Amino acid sequence: KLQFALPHETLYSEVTQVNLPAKSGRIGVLANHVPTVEQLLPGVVEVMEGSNSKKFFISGGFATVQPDSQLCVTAIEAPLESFSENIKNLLAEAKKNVSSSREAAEAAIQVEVLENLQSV
Amino acid sequence: MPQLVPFYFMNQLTYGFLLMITLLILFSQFFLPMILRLYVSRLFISKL
Amino acid sequence: LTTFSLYTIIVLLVITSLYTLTNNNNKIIGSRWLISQEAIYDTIMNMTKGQIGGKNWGLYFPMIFTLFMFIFIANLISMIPYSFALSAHLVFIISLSIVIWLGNTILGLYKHGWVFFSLFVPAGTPLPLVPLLVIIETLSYFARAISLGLRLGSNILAGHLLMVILAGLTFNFMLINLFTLVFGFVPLAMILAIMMLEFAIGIIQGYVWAILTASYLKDAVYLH
Amino acid sequence: DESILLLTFLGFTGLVAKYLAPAYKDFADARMKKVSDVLNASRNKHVEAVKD
Amino acid sequence: MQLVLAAKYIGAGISTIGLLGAGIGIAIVFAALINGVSRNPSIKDTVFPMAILGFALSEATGLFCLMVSFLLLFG
Amino acid sequence: MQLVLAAKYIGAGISTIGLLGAGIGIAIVFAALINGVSRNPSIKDTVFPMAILGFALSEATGLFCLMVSFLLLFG
Amino acid sequence: MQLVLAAKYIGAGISTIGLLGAGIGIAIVFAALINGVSRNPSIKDTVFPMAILGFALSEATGLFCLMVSFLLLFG
Amino acid sequence: QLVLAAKYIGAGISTIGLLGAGIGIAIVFAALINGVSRNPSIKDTVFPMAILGFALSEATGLFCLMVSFLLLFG
Amino acid sequence: QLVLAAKYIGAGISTIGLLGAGIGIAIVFAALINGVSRNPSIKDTVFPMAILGFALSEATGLFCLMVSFLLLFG
Amino acid sequence: MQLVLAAKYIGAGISTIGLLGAGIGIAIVFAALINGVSRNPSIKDTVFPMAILGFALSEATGLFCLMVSFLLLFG
Amino acid sequence: LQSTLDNIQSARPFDELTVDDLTKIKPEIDAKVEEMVKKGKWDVPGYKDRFGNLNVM
Amino acid sequence: ISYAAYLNVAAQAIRSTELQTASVLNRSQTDAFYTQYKNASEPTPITK
Amino acid sequence: MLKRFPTPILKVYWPFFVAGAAVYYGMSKAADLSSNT
Repeated sequence: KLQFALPHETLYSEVTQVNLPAKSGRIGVLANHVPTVEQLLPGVVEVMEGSNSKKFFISGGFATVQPDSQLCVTAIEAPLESFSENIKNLLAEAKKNVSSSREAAEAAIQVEVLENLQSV
Repeated sequence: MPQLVPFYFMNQLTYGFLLMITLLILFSQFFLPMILRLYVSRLFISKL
Repeated sequence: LTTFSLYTIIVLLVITSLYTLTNNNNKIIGSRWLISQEAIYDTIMNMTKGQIGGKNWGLYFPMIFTLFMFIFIANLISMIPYSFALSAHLVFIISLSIVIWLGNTILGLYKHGWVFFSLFVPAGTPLPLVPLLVIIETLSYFARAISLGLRLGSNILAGHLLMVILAGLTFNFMLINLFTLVFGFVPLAMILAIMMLEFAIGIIQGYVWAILTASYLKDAVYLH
Repeated sequence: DESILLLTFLGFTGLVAKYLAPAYKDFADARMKKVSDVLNASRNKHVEAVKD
Repeated sequence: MQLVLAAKYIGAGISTIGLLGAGIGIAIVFAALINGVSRNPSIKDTVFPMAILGFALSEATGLFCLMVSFLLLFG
Repeated sequence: MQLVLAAKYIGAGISTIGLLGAGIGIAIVFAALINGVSRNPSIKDTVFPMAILGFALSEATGLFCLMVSFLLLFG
Repeated sequence: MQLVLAAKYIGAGISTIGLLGAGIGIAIVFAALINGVSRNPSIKDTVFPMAILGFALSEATGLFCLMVSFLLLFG
Repeated sequence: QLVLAAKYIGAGISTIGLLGAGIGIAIVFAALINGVSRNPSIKDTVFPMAILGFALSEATGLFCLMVSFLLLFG
Repeated sequence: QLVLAAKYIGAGISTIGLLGAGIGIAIVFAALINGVSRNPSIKDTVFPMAILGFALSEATGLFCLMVSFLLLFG
Repeated sequence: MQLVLAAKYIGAGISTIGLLGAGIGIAIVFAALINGVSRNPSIKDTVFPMAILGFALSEATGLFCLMVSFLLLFG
Repeated sequence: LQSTLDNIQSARPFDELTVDDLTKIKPEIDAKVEEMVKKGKWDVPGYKDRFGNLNVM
Repeated sequence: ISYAAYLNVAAQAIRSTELQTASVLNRSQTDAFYTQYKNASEPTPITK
Repeated sequence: MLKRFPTPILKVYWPFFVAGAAVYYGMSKAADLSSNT
């Protein structure tokens, strides 16, 4: 089915449709989708197991449909709601940080996260 | 649909440009702000 | 009498009823027919707020709205099978395109001086092709003059003419060997598909006009 | 010739009334509902404030 | 006169050639649709109206060829 | 006249060229189907209606072409 | 005289071939649109103006071609 | 005479139509090989699809061919 | 006269060149859409470059058209 | 004389056909430029002058053809 | 305030309403409409938020 | 930068409205040092 | 609802209107030139 797993938690260890943002744009996986390995970009993820749909904000990871149709999703952390106003404030400060500064790359990643936040 | 070459171009065009100026004034001053009134009225109830 | 003049009168009376007797109750919930012209209003409001992007975005929203509605109504009325085409007088539609092109050129000259032609200087490039990139920008600037009108003219003219030639052919197809008039519904259905398509390309053109002459106004209001 | 064209227009209005007129009804209905619920909600909302 | 009437019939055939481009065009839109829908699944709600628009525009260019064909063929 | 009758037979041939475009077009839709369905075998049930639509529309451009051919041939 | 009118109508037919290019061109732009949306469904609103711009410009070359056809046909 | 000459020339023109159909058949098959290599196992669903795709691609050529025969043979 | 006929015919043949520009333009705009969908952010640099590529593609067809007007009118 | 003069003009029209390939060619270079720049975000400083060379060369084929068209047309 | 609670209950046109009555009770309406046309920015925010934006594109 | 460092930074940013439990915060905030060694000689414990 | 809200079209839409007037005159002459035949 689907393994959706975090180090200290598991979100959804027969899932029908999953919509994922990956290094391949956005990919949707529906029942049998031929087996892939794609690194998951930091993401806003929707998982539908049956018609029921769960909305996640996910810190990226790696995605792998297995040949046995075990959709191994591994990601570091997440719900959408948990990520969600103060975060918007903090990111403005972080945006300021990009002006100065690995720390340079880090602040750039923070801007990428700001884009990811903007998606919400 | 079947058409020839008019010579009545200016006759036609006179009525054509008249319709444009009429509709422009009519929309702009009357009927478009009546839509903007609907939006704004709805928003004023929404605020109040 | 002038056939063109009579159908312009019909267009005007339709439009007056469309914004008077469309929600004559003046509901804050809005009458069902007027919901259409609200959604249209918003998708062109937010489109010409994006494109024009100036303070005059909403100042040129009535003009772009009557450029939508003109083409939208005149590509419904001209589609009626016993109605006289305003569009068959191409000279009004093409004339309107040249008028707007000139009113863009004057607007551009007014807004950006005699350095309006710096719009047709696009970027630094090696020196032997700096003038070249002015020539094949200015050519496109008055290719912009005629392209906009002739697009709309070609779709509408071709649709009505196509339908009429095929209708006459299927009429005489039915007159010959009467057993083909029996089950002569399939060519009627081919004409039906074309008539559906002619409504589609007529509604597509009213919006396409209004986005393309929004792009031309984007250039005219702010240089580049 | 042109009566074939008039038959085509009749077919066009027939297709519209089956498919589009209920769909457009549903579209209109949907919007009307959404507006109405917002409207009555705001009215309710301020009644709460009076009590507060 | 035989020349002019013959010219009508020849000219019709030449005009017919223009249609080929629209024919390939329709397919290009639908091929893209099928591949794209396979990637996303559910993108289709947005994308399917775009596909119809694309078809109509490609087809329209085709219709211009057809009306010239009929102008020469029939009159 | 020999010239007019000839013109019909030449002109018919010219019309026939256009149909080639549709041939390529149909194949293009099918190519996408195979690749698409390979990428996601379960998308097929949604996609197969779309595919048949794309075939039909591409084919229609071909029909108009073939009609013009038959008009010269059997007119 | 017959030659002049024949040549006029022939010349019209020949020009009509030019239209095919724009018909394919439009389709290519829509294929790109479909791919763009599927790879990033939020790109669409920015892309929608760019797509229409490319459609118009592609179409324009065909419409110029069509003017040569109309100059001959109507004129 | 001119009518008979015209038949033979006209027929030749029609033959050009065939080229597109030929290209079409190849395109379906190219996709077949790509698809097959991609899944290893799409094959059983795809095999009737492939035959259909072949048939239609060929078919546009066949219509051209029937017109050619009509002009050539009579 | 034959010369009068010849200029009308020649004008027809020259007009076909516009075809190349119509395809060309679409390839530039397609690549623009692909680049922008790939990056979300390349567009500021790319949009000017794309307009250059467009102008040049269109120009080739316009040379064909200019030849057409020189024949047709001239 | 008349036949020769006709043949100059006709030959010129025919010559104008060759130009289309160079036009499409220029677009192919520019597509690769956009695409390349999207791959690196940063190749562009080398690649932009490289691209102007590619443009000039693809364009050049068109100019050779155009020269001949003018030699036929004016000459 | 007691009177006000009663007043919201006894005065509330919760169904359909004429925009003229709203203009009459709030000339704030007409002021804003005139100012929006005068500004030439006909954007209404909150009509895209707490009402649908009714866009097609 | 390394892929897992990239994801790490993203995860840390992602634990920001804040609502988060201490354990989340701990997986995204730890203090430590890395004392490199040599083939012997140790580049000093520098905060990781 | 139906109320006049002034728009200063003589400085908003002035270049459009100038182009319209010029073309109005020009189409009179074009019509006159075409009415010879």
